Amino acid sequence: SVLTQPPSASGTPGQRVTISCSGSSSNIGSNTVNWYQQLPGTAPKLLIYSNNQRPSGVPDRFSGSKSGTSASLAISGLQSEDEADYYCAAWDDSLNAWVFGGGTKLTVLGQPKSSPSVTLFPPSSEELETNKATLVCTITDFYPGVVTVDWKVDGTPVTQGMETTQPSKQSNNKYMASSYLTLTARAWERHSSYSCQVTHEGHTVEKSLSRAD
Amino acid sequence: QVTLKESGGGLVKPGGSLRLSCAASGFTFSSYSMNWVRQAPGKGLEWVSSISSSSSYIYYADSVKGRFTISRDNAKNSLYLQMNSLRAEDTAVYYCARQVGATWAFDIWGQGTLVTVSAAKTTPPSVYPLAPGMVTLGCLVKGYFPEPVTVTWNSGSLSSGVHTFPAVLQSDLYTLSSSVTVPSSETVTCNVAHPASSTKVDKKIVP
Amino acid sequence: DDLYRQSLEIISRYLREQATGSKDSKPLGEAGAAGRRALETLRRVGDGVQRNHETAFQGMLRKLDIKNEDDVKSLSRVMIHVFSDGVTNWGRIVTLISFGAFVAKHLKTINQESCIEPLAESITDVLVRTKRDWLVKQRGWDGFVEFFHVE
Ligand SMILES: CN1CCCN[C@@H](Cc2ccc(S(C)(=O)=O)cc2)CC(=O)N[C@H]2CCc3ccccc3N(CC(=O)N[C@H](Cc3ccc(Cl)c(Cl)c3)CC1=O)C2=O
Repeated sequence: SVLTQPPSASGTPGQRVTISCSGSSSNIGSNTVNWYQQLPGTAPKLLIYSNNQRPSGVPDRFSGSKSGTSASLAISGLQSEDEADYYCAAWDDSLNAWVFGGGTKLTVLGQPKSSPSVTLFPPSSEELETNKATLVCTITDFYPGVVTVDWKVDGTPVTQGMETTQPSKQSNNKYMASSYLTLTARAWERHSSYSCQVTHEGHTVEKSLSRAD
Repeated sequence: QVTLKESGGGLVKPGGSLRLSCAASGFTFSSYSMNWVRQAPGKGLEWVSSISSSSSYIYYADSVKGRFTISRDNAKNSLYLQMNSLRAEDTAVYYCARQVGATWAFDIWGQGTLVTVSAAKTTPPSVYPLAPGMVTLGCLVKGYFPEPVTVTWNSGSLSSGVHTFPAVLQSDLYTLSSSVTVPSSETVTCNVAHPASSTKVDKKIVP
Repeated sequence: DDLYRQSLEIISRYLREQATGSKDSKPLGEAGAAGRRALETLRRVGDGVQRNHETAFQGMLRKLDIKNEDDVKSLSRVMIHVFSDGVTNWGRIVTLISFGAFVAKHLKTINQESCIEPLAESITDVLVRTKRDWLVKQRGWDGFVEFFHVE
């Protein structure tokens, strides 16, 4: 990236937050720096323009700064719904082209922790008809946004076929995730007990199923 | 109401061509510079091309430079981008963005259109149920390509407490799961749709 | 000169419709579509500037006593002072074009509609030759239209 941003900045709630955007004479040195917010799912939406001018609907707690050939964004008054990638952009007179920064994934890490709501799902009869089987583990409402997901079968741990999605933030601010243990129909029939462990900030939640429902 | 709506993106082979198509609404499209911004899933935004109000000033990013052509039709309120000889590395969500003439700020954006450059064929999803063995039901959308799919519970009516998870890529096939936590003891149907296969499945979950 | 051709034709039309008080309906050849929206955004902005700075323009007019074509061509000496200071912006530009338009009106009252041609040529020279890389950077007349567009 030509404009250079930190990959990940953070702060606890209430604090000042600063995301810098290191420019160049021909980009930030000549033209303005424009900031865009990208929440979890959304498209970017203009956050700050002409260095420090906020549009309609961007609060007084977002400030902008241009310091020669660099640019701070200040999120003065942190909130758990500023989990977003912040992108600066400047027109570059040398390139005759727009250039965005790498992106800075802001995060808040002072909220009260919540343990994961784990939920294990036995394979679909319809999928068993296709000689395949997937145990699904929905992992919802954890914070902070990190979980390791393990799988046992009959006491013996899994190494093959298991997958886990990356954590996605919820409307609640707490994140969610999903693990998928994939077995054959032969495998599903030849093993009885299937555990599924989610370890979250030192504390393992676990829900199993025995095929005999 | 001021909206940008991108169409055209989908599955193209490495080498193929694709025309992304943006529609501008509720403003005077004939008086703004337009912009294509692309974003590789997971990675940061990259600017790709700009075009002034009456197509006289055209600008491209180095990567797309040569292979992509930007154009607009101020009669049809439409911006275009002819993506030619696409390589795997062009798999991105291509947003469209309006430009404030007074600040060059990209103020209005669009929702974005996923482009997926691959050899893999368009496999439709296989919607299976996720019921237990106060009750979190769900559905497992298995073995589709490309992204995206949409899942809505009870035809869009049930939307609170629907956790629709990020998809995983086992082999060259996507797998997504959604799930809703519903009161126990009336039906609960899940409405998957894969517009790359013209697929539309409703599927009833019964414990 | 691609920009001078685009500019001169967009400037001339605005000058000549101000001196007329009636718009020219024939199509633009050189500036194409980019001139149509420019003159429709020159008519709007330059009428605002001409009312804001009637006093100023009238004052510069009575000082710079204009009678003949050589008075019109020697306006180049004072007209550059809209940039002799460092600042370049579209406000300075529509003020340049709005004053030339105000002079084209004056030229009509003294029956000098011949001298609107070398006024338009005088204005485009001061503007294109001196501030080209600013103009090209700021998307030319495409930018002119975009910058002053209001909605
Ligand atoms: C020796 N200097 C001094 C040159 C260096 N300093 C200038 C810098 C400056 C230039 C233009 C603008 S503007 C209104 O275009 O944003 C702002 C600031 C100071 C200045 O001109 N202030 C103006 C303020 C009032 C005014 C308003 C409209 C028109 C003329 C005005 N007049 C009257 C005037 O006679 N302006 C001559 C220059 C000028 C101006 C504007 C035009 Cl359109 C033409 Cl043709 C000429 C003076 C001259 O030649 C002023 O005095």
